[PDB]
Amino acid sequence: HMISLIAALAVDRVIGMENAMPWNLPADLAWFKRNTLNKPVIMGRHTWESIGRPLPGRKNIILSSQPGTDDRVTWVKSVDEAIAACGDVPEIMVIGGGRVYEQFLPKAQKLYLTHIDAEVEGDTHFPDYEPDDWESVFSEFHDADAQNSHSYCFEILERR
Ligand SMILES: NC(=O)c1ccc[n+]([C@@H]2O[C@H](COP(=O)([O-])OP(=O)(O)OC[C@H]3O[C@@H](n4cnc5c(N)ncnc54)[C@H](OP(=O)(O)O)[C@@H]3O)[C@@H](O)[C@H]2O)c1
Ligand SMILES: Nc1nc(=O)c2nc(CNc3ccc(C(=O)N[C@@H](CCC(=O)O)C(=O)O)cc3)cnc2[nH]1
Repeated sequence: HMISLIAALAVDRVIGMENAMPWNLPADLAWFKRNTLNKPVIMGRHTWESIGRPLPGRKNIILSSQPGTDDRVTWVKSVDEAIAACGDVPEIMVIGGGRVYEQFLPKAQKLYLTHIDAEVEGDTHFPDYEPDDWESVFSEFHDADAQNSHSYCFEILERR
């Protein structure tokens, strides 16, 4: 049907550090929940470990080459099996991390991207996507506030 990627990117497309999120942005985690609730979410094993528990109200599908270690989620061994395990849904949400985003970007018709105005040390990056292939269909900028220590911009891109 449709595969979408959702991610939050700091400067230089940094998305992770030492298997952790290198910022605290509750408005963006709220945006993540709004856009993934009641959809299947595909993630790599490292990201499963960084989240630390099943995302409620979502079918959690974990890519790993090795046997599953938690029966509260669905474990799959390949990209194609991950997609199949989602069932017939209107939209599959791929939620990272870097290695999984790389594999699903060529398959994706939509990107939900938060651009965070934060300079951050990172060992993991969102894939380097060709801008000519993508049209911005939504953009919403927000200044920092008492709850969110960085300004940030919500964007949705659709593949041209
Ligand atoms: N800010 C964001 O938007 C965002 C989103 C997600 C994660 N992150 C950050 O990203 C970092 C983790 O990303 P990552 O790139 O290190 O790891 P990852 O992509 O989350 O997971 C990588 C692992 O998933 C499994 N995997 C991936 N593709 C597979 C395939 N085709 N077949 C079988 N197994 C497959 C392997 O597990 P085995 O080694 O078990 O085979 C691989 O080691 C963390 O720092 C996390 O905080 C940030
Ligand atoms: N836009 C975006 N921001 C992120 O922080 C993000 N993070 C991941 C991977 N990491 C995480 C880490 C924590 C939670 C999490 O705890 N979310 C809960 C709480 C929502 C909230 O705090 O508002 C959830 O129910 O979704 C989700 C993904 C994947 N895509 C993303 N996409």
